[PDB]
Amino acid sequence: SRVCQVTGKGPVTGNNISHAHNKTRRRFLPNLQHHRFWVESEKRFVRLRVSAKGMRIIDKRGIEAVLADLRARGEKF
Amino acid sequence: MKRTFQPSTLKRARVHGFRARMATKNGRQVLSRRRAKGRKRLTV
Amino acid sequence: MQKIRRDDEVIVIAGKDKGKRGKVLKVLADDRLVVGGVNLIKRHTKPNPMLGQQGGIVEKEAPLHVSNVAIFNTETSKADRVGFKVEDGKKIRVFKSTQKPVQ
Amino acid sequence: AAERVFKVLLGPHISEKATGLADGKSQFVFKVATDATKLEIKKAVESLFSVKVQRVTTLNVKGKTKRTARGLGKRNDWKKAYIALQPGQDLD
Amino acid sequence: KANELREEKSGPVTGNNISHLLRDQFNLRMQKATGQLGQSHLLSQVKRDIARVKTVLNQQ
RNA sequence: GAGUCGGCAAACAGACUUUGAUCCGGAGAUCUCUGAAUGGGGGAACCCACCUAGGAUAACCUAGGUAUCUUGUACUGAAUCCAUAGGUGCAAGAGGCGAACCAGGGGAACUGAAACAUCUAAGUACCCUGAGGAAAAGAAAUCAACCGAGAUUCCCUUAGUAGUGGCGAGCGAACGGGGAUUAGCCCUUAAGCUUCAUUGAUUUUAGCGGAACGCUCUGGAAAGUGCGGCCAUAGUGGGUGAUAGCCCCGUACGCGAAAGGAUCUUUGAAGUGAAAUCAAGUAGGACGGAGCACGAGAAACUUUGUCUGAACAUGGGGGGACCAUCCUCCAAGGCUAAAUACUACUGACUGACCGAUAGUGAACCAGUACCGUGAGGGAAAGGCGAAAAGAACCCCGGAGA
RNA sequence: AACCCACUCCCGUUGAAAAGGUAGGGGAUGACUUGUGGAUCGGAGUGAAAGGCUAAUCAAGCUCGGAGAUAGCUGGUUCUC
RNA sequence: AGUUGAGAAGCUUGCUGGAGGUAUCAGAAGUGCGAAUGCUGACAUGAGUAACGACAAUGGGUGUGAAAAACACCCACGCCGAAAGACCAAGGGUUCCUGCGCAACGUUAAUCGACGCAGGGUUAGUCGGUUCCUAAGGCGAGGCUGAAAAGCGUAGUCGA
Repeated sequence: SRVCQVTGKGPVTGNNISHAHNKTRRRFLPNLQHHRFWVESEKRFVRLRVSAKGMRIIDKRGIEAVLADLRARGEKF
Repeated sequence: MKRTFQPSTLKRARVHGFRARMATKNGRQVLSRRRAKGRKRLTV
Repeated sequence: MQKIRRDDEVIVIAGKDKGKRGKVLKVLADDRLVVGGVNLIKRHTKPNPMLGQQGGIVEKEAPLHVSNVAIFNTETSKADRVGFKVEDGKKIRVFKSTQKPVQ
Repeated sequence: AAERVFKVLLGPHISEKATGLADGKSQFVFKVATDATKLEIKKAVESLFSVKVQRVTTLNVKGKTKRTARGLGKRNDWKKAYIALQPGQDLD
Repeated sequence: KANELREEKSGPVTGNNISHLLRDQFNLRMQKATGQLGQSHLLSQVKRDIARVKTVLNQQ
């Protein structure tokens, strides 16, 4: 489903207030894309569907640290 | 003057049967309602 | 644990046939007793087929309630309540007015 | 099994049709256990009545349905074997 | 009774006892099927005798 | 401790029991097929298998296994060299059902506003996912005003108040009190909770004993009438042929357990709590939302879908825009009993509750009969007599009614 | 002709029938008729199109819930002086 | 039935009934019914009226019986005969057959019955199914996707 595999960001819900203040149920989707991340210590790519906030977290913490606790949680890659 | 119930035991058992009800979520809760009401048949 | 067994002399306390003595034949499960010689019933019986035979009006005895009979004493010749006072390891049923065992 | 010889045969079905068939042919109609194959009620007749069986035919019987107060009640569906024997050799 | 069945009757002795008194149940049902069974309590009690030998065959 | 072979269902057979049946409780044994149904299928209660071990004479039979997933581990190993995917075997665990209670995900419309859009109804109903006997929350980056209080939950108030609102319909606090409850431990490794083994103790699953009334009248029958008693840690219980403390079962009151279970308590043991090391893509901010009683409004505080993005105890956030000065706390790691909610289910007791059109839909063989293709809808039907003593026999009649 | 249909009259309308019967009528080797199994479903299907059909129900099926919707409307409201 | 009160109503009694009732004064209400095209049962009126289900069609004899227009048998008459005949699938589920029956059911009567009670009857290597195979379509390990529920699908394995 549309959850980031790094952050767990799924879709959330809210409203669509008009100028006459009609509220309508919409939904807020994460900016999740597919990205291949190079791991040196495995000599391959892993391809995980992450948000852009997850991309920034990979940039800050390293792919090895995030890929360590993806599998403690028990994700695919 | 053909009427609206034309009986077939196979179409009976495949639309309304036990395994058809227990294949889906809503039919499993048909059986749990119809078992909670205490009915003798529960698969008709 | 019951007050009245079969091989047991009783009198009838407050029935039709009260004051009459008898021995207990049958102790029914709905706490009613068949007692010999009292509550005599005239049952009209059809005679039987299959070469069976029972005659017509047979005269048997009806069950009466266990509250309607009391244990007869044969020492004071009175109705006496029974109890379970005397024992060493074996419960005997004992008379209550005189504390002497029912036997 | 060492058992199941004593469990399959449930008694001779007595009827006018069974009687005339036991007299005329050599065929004896037994009521048998409702899950009994043709060969385990052939070995049982050969074991218990000490005969040579040449054929067994079978037929399930539906139990009849009786109406009363509190609805329809059904009798038990039962099973029925015809035991063809050699033309002498009548079983007892 | 059952402690009579435990008294030195082994695996094979009670095992032989079952197939002995299953002949009894067979012959009682054979007599029930015809008219030639007068006393009907034997039919009920061979069941519970087989039940007792199969009870004492688990426990050893 | 004397009868019994359950009920409608009374009789009848063949029988069982003082050498102790039936019955009642505890522990076992068996436990067919279906159904999460799990060897593979399938139209539920059916069909067809494989492997191992043992037994069986051209036919089988017994006892074990044989689902998927997740986690852990062993062996094996593709493109591709190394090793990864993958695959085979083991171990452990899961799945389903249940009236409610709880925490979350998604979420109406009728209605009201005397129309109706904001708003309300209402985060309700419904659907979904988890957990437990409760859950959740919880040990101050909390409130107060220069005085102070100290976790959370629940109740009564402050108060229909301040606010909030097409400032309409409406929605609605807090400070401060009064209480129910009582505890805080740790990330230099703890309380606590589990599971075992023990230490005594208590309860529960069955039972045992359990006082004291006679005469008389009417009557079918006395418990009622008239008279005289007795018992009482037992007197407004049930039914016994009419209304009984003393006739029976009981009651107050004492006793009681081979064996199980449950709660509490010792005193060890293995675990867990437990995430590592005081918290960074975090606080803050810009847009778009949601919540806070608060319709973004002077709008604080919380949360975040997108985009960004700090300081480091001479830091940092809160005190309802914002700014100084004071006051008060230490967020980005956790775990925590009680007070609290609920009752499909048991047991006892109770009712100015109903008494057969009432009370459950259902006193009776009722979620039945019946109606629908289904989901689903859904009845009607109690009373002889104290006891069957349920009418032997005769007559008319069709061996009737 | 069977089969499928349903143009006309009459009957029937409390029917033999909740859509028929009897006389006649149209197609009848095809864009035919039909069995058996399967697929599509409620602002949603399917429609050689008529708002037709979707279990005798259709300008939004049935059932159960929100729900005792709402009704400035209609009807009713029980003994005595 | 009598009687007493302005009334709602009260009191006394004959018969029935055969086990409960409640002066008084207070407390409490599921507290009073003729209407709501009110609910549910019983029963009227219409009325012993209309009908009795295709206008193939019946007439005697004999029997059985309590009783025969209707049952059975005989004689004769009609009617169908691309069915009103024989049969298979589906659907039904004992209706089949034989004894005994006739209350109710049968649009009348019934001795008859698709009705009641009780018995019996359904025999397969070859006919149908299972088993083997697949079509449409279903389900679908893993897998892709989706707030959840789930959707779609590969290997597969069901499905005439």
